[PDB]
Amino acid sequence: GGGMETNKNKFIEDWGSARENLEHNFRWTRRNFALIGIFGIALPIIVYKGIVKDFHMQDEDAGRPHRKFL
Amino acid sequence: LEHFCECYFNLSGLILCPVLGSIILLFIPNSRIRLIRLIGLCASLITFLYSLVLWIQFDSSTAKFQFVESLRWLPYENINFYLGIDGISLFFVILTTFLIPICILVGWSGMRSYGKEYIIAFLICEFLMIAVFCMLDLLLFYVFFESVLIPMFIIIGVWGSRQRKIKAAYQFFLYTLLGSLFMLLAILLILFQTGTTDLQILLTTEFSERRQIFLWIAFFASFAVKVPMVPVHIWLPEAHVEAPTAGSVILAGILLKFGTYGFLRFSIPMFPEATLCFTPFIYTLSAIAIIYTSLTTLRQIDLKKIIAYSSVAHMNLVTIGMFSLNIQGIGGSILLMLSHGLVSSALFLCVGVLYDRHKTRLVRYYGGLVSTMPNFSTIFFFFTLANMSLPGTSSFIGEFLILVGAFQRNSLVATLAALGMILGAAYSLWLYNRVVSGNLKPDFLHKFSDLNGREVFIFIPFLVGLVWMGVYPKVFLDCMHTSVSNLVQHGKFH
Amino acid sequence: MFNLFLAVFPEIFIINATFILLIHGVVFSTSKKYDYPPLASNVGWLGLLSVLITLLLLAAGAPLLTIAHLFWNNLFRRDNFTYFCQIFLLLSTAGTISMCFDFFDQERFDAFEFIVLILLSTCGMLFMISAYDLIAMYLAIELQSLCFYVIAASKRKSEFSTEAGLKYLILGAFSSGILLFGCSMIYGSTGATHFDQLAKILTGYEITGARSSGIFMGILFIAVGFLFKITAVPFHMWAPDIYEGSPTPVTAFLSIAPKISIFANILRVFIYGSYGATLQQIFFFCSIASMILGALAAMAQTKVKRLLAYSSIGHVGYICIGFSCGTIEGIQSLLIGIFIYALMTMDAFAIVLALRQTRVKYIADLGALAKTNPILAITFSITMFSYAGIPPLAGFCSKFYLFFAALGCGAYFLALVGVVTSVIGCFYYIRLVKRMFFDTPRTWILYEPMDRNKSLLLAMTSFFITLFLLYPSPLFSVTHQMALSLYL
Amino acid sequence: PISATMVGALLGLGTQMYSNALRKLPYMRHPWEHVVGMGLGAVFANQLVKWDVKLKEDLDVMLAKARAANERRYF
Amino acid sequence: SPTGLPAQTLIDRYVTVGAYSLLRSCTIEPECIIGQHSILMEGSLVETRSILEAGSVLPPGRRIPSGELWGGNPARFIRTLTNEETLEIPKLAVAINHLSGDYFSEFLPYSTIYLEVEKFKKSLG
Amino acid sequence: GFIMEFAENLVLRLMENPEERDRKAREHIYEMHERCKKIKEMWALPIR
Amino acid sequence: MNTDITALEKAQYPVVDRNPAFTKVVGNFSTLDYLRFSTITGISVTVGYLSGIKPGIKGPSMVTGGLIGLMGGFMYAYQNSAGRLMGFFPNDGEVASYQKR
Ligand SMILES: CCCCCCCCCCCCCCCCCC(=O)O[C@@H](COC(=O)CCCCCCCCCCCCCCC)COP(=O)(O)OCC[N+](C)(C)C
Ligand SMILES: CCCCCCCCCCCCCCCCCCCC(=O)O[C@H](COC(=O)CCCCCCCCCCCCCC)COP(=O)(O)OCCN
Ligand SMILES: CCCCCCCCCCCCCCCCCCCC(=O)O[C@H](COC(=O)CCCCCCCCCCCCCC)COP(=O)(O)OCCN
Ligand SMILES: CCCCCCCCCCCCCCCCCCCC(=O)O[C@H](COC(=O)CCCCCCCCCCCCCC)COP(=O)(O)OCCN
Repeated sequence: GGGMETNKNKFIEDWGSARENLEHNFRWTRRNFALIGIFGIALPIIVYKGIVKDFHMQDEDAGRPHRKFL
Repeated sequence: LEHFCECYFNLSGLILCPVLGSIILLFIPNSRIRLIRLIGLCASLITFLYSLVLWIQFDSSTAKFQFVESLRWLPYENINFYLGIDGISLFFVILTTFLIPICILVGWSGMRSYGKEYIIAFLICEFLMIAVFCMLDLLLFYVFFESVLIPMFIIIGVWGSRQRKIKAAYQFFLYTLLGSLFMLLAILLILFQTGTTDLQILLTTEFSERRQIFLWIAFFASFAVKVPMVPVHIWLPEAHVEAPTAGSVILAGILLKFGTYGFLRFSIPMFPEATLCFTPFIYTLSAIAIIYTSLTTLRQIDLKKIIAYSSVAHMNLVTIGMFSLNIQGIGGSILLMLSHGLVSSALFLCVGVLYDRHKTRLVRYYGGLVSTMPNFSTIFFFFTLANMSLPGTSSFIGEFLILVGAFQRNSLVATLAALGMILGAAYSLWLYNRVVSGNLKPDFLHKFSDLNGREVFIFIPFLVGLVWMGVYPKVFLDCMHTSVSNLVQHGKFH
Repeated sequence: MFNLFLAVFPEIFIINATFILLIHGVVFSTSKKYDYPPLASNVGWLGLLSVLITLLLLAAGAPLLTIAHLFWNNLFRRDNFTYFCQIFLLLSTAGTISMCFDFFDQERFDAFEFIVLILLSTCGMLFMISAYDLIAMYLAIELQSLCFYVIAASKRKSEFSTEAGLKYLILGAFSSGILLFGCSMIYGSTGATHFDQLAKILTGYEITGARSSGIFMGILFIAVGFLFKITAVPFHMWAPDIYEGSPTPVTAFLSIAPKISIFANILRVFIYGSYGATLQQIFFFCSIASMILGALAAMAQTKVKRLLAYSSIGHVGYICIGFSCGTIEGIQSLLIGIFIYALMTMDAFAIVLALRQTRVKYIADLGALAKTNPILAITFSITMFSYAGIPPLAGFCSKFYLFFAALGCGAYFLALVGVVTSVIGCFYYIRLVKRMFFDTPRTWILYEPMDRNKSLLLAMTSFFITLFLLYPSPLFSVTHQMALSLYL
Repeated sequence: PISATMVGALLGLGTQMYSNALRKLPYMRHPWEHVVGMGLGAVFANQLVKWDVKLKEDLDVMLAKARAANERRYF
Repeated sequence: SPTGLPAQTLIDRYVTVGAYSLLRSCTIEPECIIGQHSILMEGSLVETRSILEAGSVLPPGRRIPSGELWGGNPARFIRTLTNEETLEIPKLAVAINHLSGDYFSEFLPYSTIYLEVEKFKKSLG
Repeated sequence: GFIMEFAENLVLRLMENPEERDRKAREHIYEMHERCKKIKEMWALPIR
Repeated sequence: MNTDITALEKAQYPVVDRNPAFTKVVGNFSTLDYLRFSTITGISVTVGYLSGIKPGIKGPSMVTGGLIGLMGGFMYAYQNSAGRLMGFFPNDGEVASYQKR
């Protein structure tokens, strides 16, 4: 009726504010431990080992020793 | 040694322009709103034209620094500081000078309540950032970068929309200051060897492989916070969302570029052996950032949060490019930096157009806007395409050149980085279709206004620049090749 | 005979002027005819005049202060270092006095004896700077301390002021006894109290196995007294309570001048003397403790005065890092840090005194200050950012030398601690800026505008804080000069 | 060019205005005070420059003596 | 006041009291606009972010609830205000302050009337 | 006369002399590599 | 009482009189010494007057300020004159008067 401002819906705003405050809900559960162990440590390590091997495979393809890293 | 340059238009006057504007505005009553608006706008526009002139007198054949001029701090002359640019920093000066008037124009309607403090803060930011991009000295690079924290803090805290701006500003300041202190530590370790902080000399000193490892880590700790690289990226969504529209434009378009500029300007040429040793590490961090942050972007429900997360994926692609250490890689990294500075700024401007009218960032409230705001819808679609790296747009040039550079070094990293083509499309098109397509929802929004003349004019130069870099990037690449080539070769003699 | 006393012309003048003001004040404050006028402001103006004339006499007679040095040798020692120290002390006293007139007239603090006690304590600190014997040092320290005890309790009907005084007197007397014990042990072990004799006896041996436990513990006890005086942790807890409970002009005066005087003393005793690595380790450990505790406790504070007290504790930790590393650049950096901290503290307390006209107590009382007085909110913000050490403000000098001393001496734990504590400090300093600029409280406090004296002092200190690093050469040269003059 | 007199005069004028503003008074409330401030600022700046020169001169001799005393070690 | 609350007249911040208005022992909360030729009586209360139309009469101890537009003799509810309207109120106060600056700049700290008094005296001896 | 020929001449007049720009660059380094010794001697001066 | 006027830092100008008598120093007062003396006394009297108005004792306050200024100004003039005679300050006039009498 009056105004360009959106007419707020209480449930939509509750949903949004719940999204903005997720860190208050973290519990070190079993599922969270597994998800952080798999995606926060293991997968980055696997990707790093892949990238390094790629360079080493290039190194041995060129008749050169393995390049040291890190 | 006085290194005064022959050129009439030089760097010091371009530094002085917004300073003089700020001093003049200090003394004009807040009742004279029209005078304040015009003075700030004109100072910013004159600075932009000055930077354009600096582009014309630029010499694209030398690997040296240009317009080099000097700046003398003590009569003992032990410590004397230099300014100069090259083909890696020139376009960033131009981008800063171009974006600042846009920021003054975005807040034109609300200037009666914004006051002269808004314009003064943005002018001071402009002066500090141009200084930062123009410094041939580690220690002054440090001093001028930390200085921007104060006006940025004020900009976020005062003119942010809601009370979350408090936490956002605290986090921005503290993260950035922590990184800055790390790089101060690095600067002092360098000084203990060399007795100087002059960039030109450090480019001609030899660091031990060991001393290089430690110095590289200490530089990385600043720069990775600046880029941002995971996992120190979480300050960025909060800060870039809670800031006012022009504040978000400056944060995404300029301040984010400072970490990649620091990588290009000090870390890669000063410590080439460490740069080589850390390359797998950088590749891994950037690839993880691109995939994970793109997937997080997919599940965001706030307009500004979607645009802000997108910038993390783009900057980590930039890092992959620059650490590829070839012509395609570094050229693409610089081109993508500039293109992102245009595209993300335009996207923040689109979201700001929506927020100024409707005062919500939640995607669910919008929808069907094509039928009430077709001009905004068309412009928003164009910048959405640019954010997906659509060929013909400026971002595609940098994106593909970076993929070229990465593929020649490591095919796996290029393969992980090319996944961004799929994920960025997904979130960009989903955002656009949820905002613009569909039906209206009159129970949330029933009153609408398309863009006024000021908003259309604001968008025009962004469109022109995006298309211009997209179809004919030769104007930019021709001025950069000598500098990029000398950066790539530095440290080797075969 | 008369010309011998040219070495003490400044001190003679200030003492005589103080006596004149005491007599003037007591004669006319008791006058029925004049209806017992308050004389705090009249005596304050005359005493500011006296301080400025003392400064003129001292500054313009630089060579004459060294006249008859053999005759005066067993009483004091005047040189280049004492010259600049005493000038800085007089300048600080003049500024502190100038900040007191609104307090005198609006609170109606009519006691002119306040000014007399300040002047007598200034006399004591002048003699502290030139002290060259343990006896003279102790006497001057005691004169200074007794004057502070009295002025800390000047609001004699206030619970806070009386509490401050009681805590100060008890803890001050305890620390003074400890220091005197150390002095007695050193005399008994060496047969000497003059600094030259102590230097000759102690040099070349330090701890050569057969170390004088008497000399070692005398040094330790004297160091404990000194650390109490500079409010170094763990001898610090008197400072926040005294700073908060004393009248705010007293708090401003205590925050600056005694530090100048006691660091003069510490330099000339330890730096010029010789036990060595033990004592630099003392100041090392106390510096780290002071930085950590100051940062955390300041983060806990909700009141302005307590925040500034804990901030000063942290900064004396930063300063003592320079004394610890035992180099010419260390001494120079310590002096630069004292100068800059003093000018920043003067700025901060000028603002605090201006706001005390509306009874500022809590940090939250600053809400909406950027609306009710924009230029005051900006000025206070510059002070906070300078306290945080953000470049290119003057406060950045102390942070720069803190990390310069750690990286070189090999102290990576100190650098770690400096980084952490600097970030904590920045947080609690920018909290004030957030309160003045970002908050939208329901109830505002409107503050009365400050007087001319504080506005001028604030204007000059605010230009210095913003613009010092454009032209820092005179401070750099004068402090290198002073550091060298300690040994040559 | 940019002389110490001009910098000092500008700083003195700025000081008077800043002082007026802090007191919530008009910038030019007592203009003769602005003139006085310009004069005092010019005088201060010129004296600071001269003092800086003299300070460097004294530090030179003092460093010379320190160097001589240090060099006496290798005799 | 009839309400028993203290009877001082409190005009809070960012309040625009329209010309020809009569106020007696009323409270006006921050950010309100009082229309021209209005009357606010003893113990009456205007809550924050409210607007009274010109010619309104608020009887003793009456209240204007926050966020509302009222008017009439006696005043009655008209409609609820939009957020844009309530945002406009401090802007009106600031604009009126800006106008008052121009009048403030017309007066030096002292007048020169005392000179006229002096010569008027001299002409009389 | 012609716009572009004038523009050619004007742009060349704006630009640094490349020879002189590359020569002050050599003086800075030669002077700084051999000038980097003086200050480090003061930092080694004994405090005692 | 054994005395020794010898200073730590030697005089950089010719020594007209190593330890000049009090009356000799006073008689050595130049025009500039009297200008310093009078200026310090006048400023002190002015401060006494202005600061004395509010309590209502401007006269006695003038006297007190004047006493402080008289003592300070005399000490300053004596300092300058004695330093000139001793060679610690530039003393062209003293040297010229000494080379003639
Ligand atoms: C780049 C530095 C590093 C980063 C730190 C930045 C710190 C500041 C943060 C920046 C964010 C925005 C800051 C906004 C401040 C700008 C607004 C402002 O300060 O305006 C003041 C202006 O404040 C001043 O007075 C500043 C004076 C400083 C003088 C410095 C100049 C020295 C030379 C100038 C010579 C005189 C003028 C010459 C031309 C006439 C107006 O004060 P009010 O409280 O609104 O009213 C004052 C009262 N009255 C107008 C009636 C007089
Ligand atoms: C190769 C290793 C490289 C370095 C990695 C870090 C170090 C290794 C991992 C350390 C693991 C420590 C032991 C964890 C298992 C024990 C679990 C005991 C039970 C438990 O749940 O305890 C919780 C303790 O969590 C905790 O104390 C949390 C554990 C620490 C997690 C470390 C995460 C590292 C960063 C992740 C990746 C980030 C980057 C990704 C791109 C608290 O239980 P509670 O009862 O309080 O729970 C809330 C209930 N209301
Ligand atoms: C270095 C960075 C850049 C700095 C810039 C340098 C420029 C130079 C400064 C120029 C000054 C501009 C203004 C000059 C005109 C104003 C003249 C003052 C008028 C006057 O007599 O003031 C009286 C009060 O004294 C006062 O208000 C004077 C006392 C002010 C305090 C400052 C001096 C205190 C002693 C030294 C402090 C040193 C501290 C450092 C450690 C009476 O005022 P009224 O008549 O309005 O009545 C006030 C109600 N009672
Ligand atoms: C050459 C330009 C600069 C020259 C400045 C004057 C000469 C230098 C002498 C020292 C001046 C220092 C500043 C004097 C004013 C200090 C602050 C006084 C303000 C105050 O509170 O007391 C007022 C006394 O007025 C006063 O103290 C002022 C009394 C009369 C002085 C004004 C005349 C200045 C002449 C300027 C040029 C004239 C050209 C012809 C020769 C009473 O205030 P109030 O009740 O009287 O009214 C004020 C309406 N807000």
